[PDB]
Amino acid sequence: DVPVNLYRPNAPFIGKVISNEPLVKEGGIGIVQHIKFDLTGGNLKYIEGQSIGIIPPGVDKNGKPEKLRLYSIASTRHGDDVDDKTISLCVRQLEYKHPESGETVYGVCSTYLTHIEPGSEVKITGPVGKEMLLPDDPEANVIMLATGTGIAPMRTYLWRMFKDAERAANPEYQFKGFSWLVFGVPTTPNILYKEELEEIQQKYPDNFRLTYAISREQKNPQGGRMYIQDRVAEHADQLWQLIKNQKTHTYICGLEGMEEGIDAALSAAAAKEGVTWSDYQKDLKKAGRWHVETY
Ligand SMILES: Cc1cc2nc3c(=O)[nH]c(=O)nc-3n(C[C@H](O)[C@H](O)[C@H](O)COP(=O)(O)OP(=O)(O)OC[C@H]3O[C@@H](n4cnc5c(N)ncnc54)[C@H](O)[C@@H]3O)c2cc1C
Repeated sequence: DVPVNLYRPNAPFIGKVISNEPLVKEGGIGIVQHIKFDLTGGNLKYIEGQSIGIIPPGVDKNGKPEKLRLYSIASTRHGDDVDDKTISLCVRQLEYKHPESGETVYGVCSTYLTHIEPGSEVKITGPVGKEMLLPDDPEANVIMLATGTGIAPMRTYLWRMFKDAERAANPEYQFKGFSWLVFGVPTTPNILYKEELEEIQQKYPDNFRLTYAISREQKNPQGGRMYIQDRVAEHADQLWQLIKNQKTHTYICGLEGMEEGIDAALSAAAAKEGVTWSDYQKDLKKAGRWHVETY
C-alpha cells in the first residue's frame, strides 16, 4: 500500500525540471539547491519519508554508464504546490580536496543536479524506502534529528503537519502531537528553509519546537564548535522522557557518524533509571519507532 519501485533503472520515468532554486544564502558554505520536477505523464506516486533515484548522464572513468544515486524526497505526497503533479529534492553539491588525484573533485550526480536548467529532462526511478515513514497517528510525538540535507524528510513531515494547504488537503490527518526539530548546520545562511521553519514555530508554539546547532557561530560547553550531538546532550533528559512515551517516533537523517554522539547522550540519561539504552533502542527499532537514514 506504500508505493515502491513504480519505475526501475531499466525503464525510468523521464521528468522535466520546473525550477532550481538556491537554498544557501550569501555568507554560507557550499551549494544546496531545491529542485522541483514535473511528474505529469507518468504514474509516479510517493509518500513522506521515501527516496527516488536519479540517473546522471555520462560514463565513469572506465567507459561504463553512470549508476543512479538516491535522494530523499523533499516534498510531501502532494508536491510543493499541493497539486499532486510534482516532486522536489534538496541536493548539496559534493566537492572535495585538491590533494585527491586530479585535484578538486566534483560529485557527478550532485553537480549535474545543482546546475541543471528548467526544461531539462531527468531519469527518475523509485520511489524507494519504508524505513522513514510517518505514522498516520495525529497524536504522535515526532523527534527529528537532522544535519544538512538530512532536513529533506523532515520537511515532508513538517509540511504535512503544519501547512494550511496540506491540512486542507489531508482531512484525515490533523496533527495535534508535539514535534521537535534539532538541526545542525555550519552557519545561519546555511539553515535550509529557515524562514518557513520559523513561520511554523510561530504559528504552532505548542506543537513545534526548533533548535539549531550552528558550529561557526556557537560554542559547546567544552569550548568547541556547536554540533547536533552537543544539543542532544544538552536536552538528553527531556529527549529521553519523550522517548518513553509509546507514541513517540524518532527520525535521524544526515551524514553518517552523527548517530554515535546521539547514543552516548541518551545512554547516560537512560542509565539514571536503570535502563540500558542500546537494549531499549533495539526494542524501539523492532517496534518501528526508531528511524535512521544516514549517508
Ligand atoms: C537514502 C539516501 C538518501 C540521500 N539523500 C540525499 C539528499 O536528500 N540530498 C543530497 O544532497 N544527498 C543525498 N544523498 C547522497 C546522494 O546519494 C549522493 O551520494 C551524493 O549526492 C553524492 O553523489 P555524487 O554523485 O555527487 O558523487 P560521487 O561523484 O559519486 O562521489 C561520491 C564518492 O566520492 C567520495 N567522497 C565523498 N566525499 C568525500 C570526501 N570529503 N573526501 C574524500 N572522498 C570523498 C567517495 O568515494 C564517494 O563514493 C542520499 C543518499 C542516500 C543513500
